[PDB]
Amino acid sequence: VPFFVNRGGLPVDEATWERMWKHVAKIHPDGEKVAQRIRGATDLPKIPIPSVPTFQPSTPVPERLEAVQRYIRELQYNHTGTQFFEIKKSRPLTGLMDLAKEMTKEALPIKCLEAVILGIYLTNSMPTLERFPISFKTYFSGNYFRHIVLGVNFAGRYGALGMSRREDLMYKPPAFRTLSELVLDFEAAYGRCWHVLKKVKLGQSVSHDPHSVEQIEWKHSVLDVERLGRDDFRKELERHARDMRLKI
Amino acid sequence: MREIVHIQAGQCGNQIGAKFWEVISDEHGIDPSGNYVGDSDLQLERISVYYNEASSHKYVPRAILVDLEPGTMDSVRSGAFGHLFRPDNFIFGQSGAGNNWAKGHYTEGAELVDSVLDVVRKECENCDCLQGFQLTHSLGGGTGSGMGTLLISKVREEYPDRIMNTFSVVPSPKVSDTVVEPYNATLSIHQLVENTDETYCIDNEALYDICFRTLKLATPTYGDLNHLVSATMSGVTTSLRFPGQLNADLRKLAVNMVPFPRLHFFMPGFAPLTARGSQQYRALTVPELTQQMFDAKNMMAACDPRHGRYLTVATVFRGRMSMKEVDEQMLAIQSKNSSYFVEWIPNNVKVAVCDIPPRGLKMSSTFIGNSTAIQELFKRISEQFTAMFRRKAFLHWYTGEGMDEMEFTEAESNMNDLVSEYQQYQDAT
Amino acid sequence: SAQQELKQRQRAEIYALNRVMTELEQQQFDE
Amino acid sequence: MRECISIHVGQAGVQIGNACWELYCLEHGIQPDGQMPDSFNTFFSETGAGKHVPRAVFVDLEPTVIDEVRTGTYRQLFHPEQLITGKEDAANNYARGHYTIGKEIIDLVLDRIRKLADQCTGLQGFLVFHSFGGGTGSGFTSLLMERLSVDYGKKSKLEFSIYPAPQVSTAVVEPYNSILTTHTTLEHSDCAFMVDNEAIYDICRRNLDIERPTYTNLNRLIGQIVSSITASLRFDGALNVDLTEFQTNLVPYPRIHFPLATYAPVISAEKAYHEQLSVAEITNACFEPANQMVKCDPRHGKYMACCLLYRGDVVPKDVNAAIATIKTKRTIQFVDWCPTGFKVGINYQPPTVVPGGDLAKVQRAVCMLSNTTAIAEAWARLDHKFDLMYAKRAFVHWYVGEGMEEGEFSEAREDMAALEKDYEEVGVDSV
Amino acid sequence: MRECISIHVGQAGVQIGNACWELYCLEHGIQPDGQMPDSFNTFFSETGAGKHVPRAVFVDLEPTVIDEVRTGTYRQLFHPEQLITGKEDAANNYARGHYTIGKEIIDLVLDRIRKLADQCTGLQGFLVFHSFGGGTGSGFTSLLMERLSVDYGKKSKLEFSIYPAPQVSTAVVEPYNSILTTHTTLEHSDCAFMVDNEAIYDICRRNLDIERPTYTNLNRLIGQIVSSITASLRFDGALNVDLTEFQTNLVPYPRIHFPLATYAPVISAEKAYHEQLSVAEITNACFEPANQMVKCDPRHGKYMACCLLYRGDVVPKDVNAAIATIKTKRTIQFVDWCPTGFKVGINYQPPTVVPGGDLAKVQRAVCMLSNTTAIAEAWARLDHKFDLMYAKRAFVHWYVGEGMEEGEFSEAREDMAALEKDYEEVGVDSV
Ligand SMILES: Nc1nc2c(ncn2[C@@H]2O[C@H](COP(=O)(O)CP(=O)(O)OP(=O)(O)O)[C@@H](O)[C@H]2O)c(=O)[nH]1
Ligand SMILES: Nc1nc2c(ncn2[C@@H]2O[C@H](COP(=O)(O)OP(=O)(O)OP(=O)(O)O)[C@@H](O)[C@H]2O)c(=O)[nH]1
Ligand SMILES: Nc1nc2c(ncn2[C@@H]2O[C@H](COP(=O)(O)OP(=O)(O)OP(=O)(O)O)[C@@H](O)[C@H]2O)c(=O)[nH]1
Repeated sequence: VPFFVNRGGLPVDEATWERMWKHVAKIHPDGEKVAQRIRGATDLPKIPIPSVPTFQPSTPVPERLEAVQRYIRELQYNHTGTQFFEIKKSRPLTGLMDLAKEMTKEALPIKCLEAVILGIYLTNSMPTLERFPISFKTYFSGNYFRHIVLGVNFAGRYGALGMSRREDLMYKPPAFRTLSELVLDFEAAYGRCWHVLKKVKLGQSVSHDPHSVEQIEWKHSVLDVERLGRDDFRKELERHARDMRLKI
Repeated sequence: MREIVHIQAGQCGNQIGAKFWEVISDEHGIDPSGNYVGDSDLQLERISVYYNEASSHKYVPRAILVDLEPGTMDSVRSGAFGHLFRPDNFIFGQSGAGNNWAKGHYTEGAELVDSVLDVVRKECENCDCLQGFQLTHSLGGGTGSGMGTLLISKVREEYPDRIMNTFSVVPSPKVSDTVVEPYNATLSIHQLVENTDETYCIDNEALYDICFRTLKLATPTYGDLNHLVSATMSGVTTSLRFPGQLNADLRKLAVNMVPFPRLHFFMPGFAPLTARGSQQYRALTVPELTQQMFDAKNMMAACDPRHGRYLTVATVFRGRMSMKEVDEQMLAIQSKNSSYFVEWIPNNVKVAVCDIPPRGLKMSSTFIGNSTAIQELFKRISEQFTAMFRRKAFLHWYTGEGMDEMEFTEAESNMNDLVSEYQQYQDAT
Repeated sequence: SAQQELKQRQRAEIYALNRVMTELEQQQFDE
Repeated sequence: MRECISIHVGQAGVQIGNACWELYCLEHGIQPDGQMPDSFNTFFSETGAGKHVPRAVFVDLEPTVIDEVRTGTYRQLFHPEQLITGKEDAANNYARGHYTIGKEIIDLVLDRIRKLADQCTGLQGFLVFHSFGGGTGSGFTSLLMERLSVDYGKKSKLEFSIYPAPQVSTAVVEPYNSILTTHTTLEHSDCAFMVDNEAIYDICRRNLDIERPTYTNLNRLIGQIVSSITASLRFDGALNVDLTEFQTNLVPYPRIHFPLATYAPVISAEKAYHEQLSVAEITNACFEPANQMVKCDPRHGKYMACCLLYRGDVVPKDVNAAIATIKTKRTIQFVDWCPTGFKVGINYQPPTVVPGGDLAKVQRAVCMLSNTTAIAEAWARLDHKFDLMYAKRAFVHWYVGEGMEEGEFSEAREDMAALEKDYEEVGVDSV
Repeated sequence: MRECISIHVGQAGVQIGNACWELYCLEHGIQPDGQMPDSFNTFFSETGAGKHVPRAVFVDLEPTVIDEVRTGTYRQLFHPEQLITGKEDAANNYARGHYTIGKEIIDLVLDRIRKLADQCTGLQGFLVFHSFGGGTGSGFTSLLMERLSVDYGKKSKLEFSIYPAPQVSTAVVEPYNSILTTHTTLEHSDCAFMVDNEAIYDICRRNLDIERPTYTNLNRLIGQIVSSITASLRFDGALNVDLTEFQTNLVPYPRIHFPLATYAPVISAEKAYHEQLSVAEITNACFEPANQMVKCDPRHGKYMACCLLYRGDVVPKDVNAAIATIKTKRTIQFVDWCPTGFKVGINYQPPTVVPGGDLAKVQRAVCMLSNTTAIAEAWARLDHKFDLMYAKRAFVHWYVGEGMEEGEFSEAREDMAALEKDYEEVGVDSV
């Protein structure tokens, strides 16, 4: 459960790597019995390194975004509860986008957070596409978890990208009418997994220049779920859907 | 002062060289007797790139004229500039090889080429800092393709640091005046890859195409095609002789163009090219003439540059330019046909300007493209040569001399590896 | 620092690891 | 005392110095003959006959550039034993300026410095002038400034390099000859300025209202900045901004010596009357991303330590008052770990007019030198653009055949990326 | 202090300011060269050279209108950095003013305001000038008034909009681009005056005894109103009618900021001697329905709160005496819930004469700004006129193809009908 702040993903060291198999003695049911079939196995399944699809110029925006998700769905999303990278919020962009240059080369099991990063990195060749990050504050029984998506905008219509543990928080096709009902698909996704919502974090639109040094603004607006009106969720977030066009 | 001895091999190279020095003797204001009658002293301060001095105010061009065919010496000896050249430099044999390559390289050329290197070493001794050797010849012929490559492999043995230029007029499939043109062409290129470090594969089809379409002359009577390749021959070395805002030597071009040591085959191009009396007065304007300079019609090699992405491009301007308007236009060209350039060479269009135009214009700009669509120039010849080599026709005129039969199968593989090497980057990234 | 050996033997080690961890995170809630 | 010599390398080095020393002759009344018809001694070691030899050495390996200066105007001003000149251009090549040809003419240049560094009682520092666009400007300067810091350890050395633009480009091998330069200019240099050449076209088109500026319209705007940086050494005011003072008033670490220059005002003669050019307007114009002298947006990054250098009819009352607007109630965020602000470099002498007719006269100026962390996006191009070329091993054989080992590019990129990681390191304080 | 800039937009907006700034130079002695041969600083930020620069931002997306100003007379008065100019005219298309082309040139107009709003110690407010007749006057202003309300929240912003006339018309999409702009000016604006274009012909026909008036005989009368509204900020008297302690004498509710202007006297030169132009007839002329600036009859509706803004040689004795006849002994019925009456804006400065020869000089003048509910009859002739066109869905495909959602007309008509219900809501007190 507590993800680490380690460095040197490929190749791995001899300190962070040895605690991957001690942590599974608590949450995974076997713990040490799987070490004879994972660490104690010379033979292993050879999953290759898939490449990012270099799109031809006769491929428009929504055909590319499925081909973007056709990369990240085959990226083997991680469940081990330990981060493999050096991803931070307060991080410069070229220190982060060049870390995404070490995502196609490394291609380790990744979590939901850097999928938002790689969703930005695999979308810089679409200047008509405007993106923005949205993080959720999900309420379990007394606890607060985070789920961050990447909301997109092409031809006026909305949509969102991202990865999670289940299918209902993944890629949304870019055909939604407004922005408020787009979050409602995530809100209906939280009703199935027995999740309550607390806050919706709106951020500034990420600038379309991959070689630049600025921090990514994730907290341009905060929408408290249980402590604000439902009409304000369809009006202030609708004006914020136009306010992202107001900066531009 | 960087120096370049200039070797007019062959006969067509001698035909374009008699119009090459006619450009330069006008460009420095040198009379046909050899004196100086120029007005501005900025053209006199550096003439030693292309000239010498006699014991007066009388200059003599650093030129070596080589042709097995005689009599065409007597054209330029009795032409408009017969009293300009050094008469000791006129080297010519007796017979004249009749469109043969083995004759002219093995048998006939070896009995003459030692007289040349006693002159090219005589001219290398009066030069302070030698830059390179230009030589202008016709590929596919007898002399300029068989004596020329013998002359290069003897020069590059003695000077492995000096640069080399080769303005080889390649053969064309539509305008061919020789039945053994696809034999002398494919034998020359194997001895042209390994020795020269930048050629200029001009063609004689696109020169005929320019004088009908672009220049719109009635009759291209060979005083134009031998002149139009002379303007883009002075245009490469117009920064060595004139103070520019941003100037480029021949070493600067060959360090900016070839990404690998085998890819030196450049299709040159010159602009502006008006009509004879219409566009030079009425229609054409002369800022941003790169739209003319990048067109498929205004090339020298008869190849379609849209059929293959450029590797590197050098545009040597000449006029009194304005370096924003040079470079802002140069970005707009690179962003327009952005699929027509190699990905892994970003910002490849080399600029270079000067301060003195040709006499009779205001601005002018050559263009030296190192395209990959030059593989279409070699896919025609290696189609025609492989057709005749099946029947093995016209082979006793080469195997009759001291040339083996396996030399052709070796020379075709050395060409087809080059077309395999040039196709290696058209599709990869 | 030799590569293609440590970065593929321990790369497929996690690939054999998360196959049960993917199944574990979807079996704790099926009620 | 307080002498300061300026060396010039490359085609960019002389063409700036042809118009840089054009400006100093107007800033001291010195004729083109060197014969003044007070204190010019920071730039002119005069002779007893009445002449004034400028303390500069022009270096180029190709003779076609200096012979313009050696024969046109200002041909009697310079000293003919100091215009060092090679024969081969070696151009667009780092190794041919650092190993092959530049190795030959170093012993004539470095000897000529010691024939000028032995006339200085107080030597403030060296002022190199080159471009990163290949040839001698990066090949020979990497050999020169490595050779100077051996013989002159405790001496400052400025660097007015012309960093290559992202889009506007001249050399094809332009990214290769800049990754090989920063391994030199990280160690041996000090406060290496890096102006760009595309960013002046975005200044000389809107701020200065002329169309299609030549290289004589950017090498005068680069001349005024080296004037007003060294305007403290030769005039009066409330300055105390000599080159050893503002050096460690600027750099926070030995690796963050890459500020950007910015001049203001640059308004043309037509709109010189339609705007009152007072000190609140002059500083507020000096912080625009459309007014910097490099292709970077400083709003994206954060300033570490600026250094304003005013000159002319200002007073420190409203200079310090107009600063507090820009200091506090703006969104140009400074870094957290230094709240002291920035140097103020008030000088008395107003800037002059070069008579070529480019920008009209004013009463105030500023050459702000911000050590922002927005230079990490200037190297973000060339860390990628060179790596895009080196992946296919293009153009390497023109360096590995000249003396350069093939592993040098794998060393230079490895160093220059760790610098960019180090530049983005000091941008954050709180967790 | 008390500076007040004025932005202009449209074919109407520059053509008014071409003749409005013609008037202010006469009201301060300013030459056409901007060089006065006291206190003008509410309209002129002067320079130290003796010049004067007007504080106005002439914008238009089409170049053919400002180039009349930029080439003829008054070409040296303005500043060339502020005459913002696009390339496409954005031909009568609100979506081409609010989404397509106006989005490109917003960041230059908004940048020029902060280069003028930072020279203002006391900023009274903004004075926009546009027409509701399509194009940039309605499309680009809706992208501008929405823009200024973010950066300048607590700041007044007047609006001298031209309303589309009922019968006289120029555009075909005049009713389309006026329902779309009132969704902007209902919220972001403040005291949006809406003069008409037909009603000034019926002043230039009978009150002014000229025939065939051009747009120069009609923009002089719209320049005199903006003169005597801002005659409190730059002259003396018994005023206290600055634009924030006057606009809270206007609005009873935040949605009723739509007064009408009315100027008096407008008597021609040949009729100037045959009438003693004194304050009894001068005040009674303002309430004639044949003397309003909008084609509407205020005898139909009821006034809420006027604002009589005098100027010239008056005294407050008979001002308060001539008011009481109009207040009580008349049938111009006020609304019941405000019995205090209206403001009084006595100023000392008499109005001047533009030398084009339109109206001779007088000694008194009014600009009464009545917040009557007779503007509801100026919208029922637009609510019906728009819905007659939208019922057949004509011309909608020139907006939905330009980046505008088709449901916005069903929102703008829904909004502006609820405003008309709200404007008629406060018309009755007792049952
Ligand atoms: N560019 C030009 N090429 C020419 C011209 N005249 C002929 N030729 C070209 O040159 C070719 C023939 O010239 P060559 O010098 O090769 C004939 P050869 O080598 O055998 O020497 P000689 O027999 O002494 O003439 C011919 O196929 C054409 O392609 C010309 O005027 N200009
Ligand atoms: N800003 C500016 N840059 C210049 C100027 N002149 C040349 N440059 C730059 O110089 C770069 C090319 O490098 P060079 O200065 O020619 O260095 P070099 O190769 O050693 O010089 P040569 O050997 O004589 O060719 C180009 O990228 C230009 O940007 C100038 O006048 N102003
Ligand atoms: N009162 C008045 N109205 C005018 C005058 N000139 C033009 N107009 C009005 O202004 C409108 C012209 O369009 P603009 O407001 O400038 O906006 P636009 O559609 O973009 O026009 P352009 O900028 O020229 O393309 C017309 O509907 C006229 O009614 C004038 O002099 N006085």
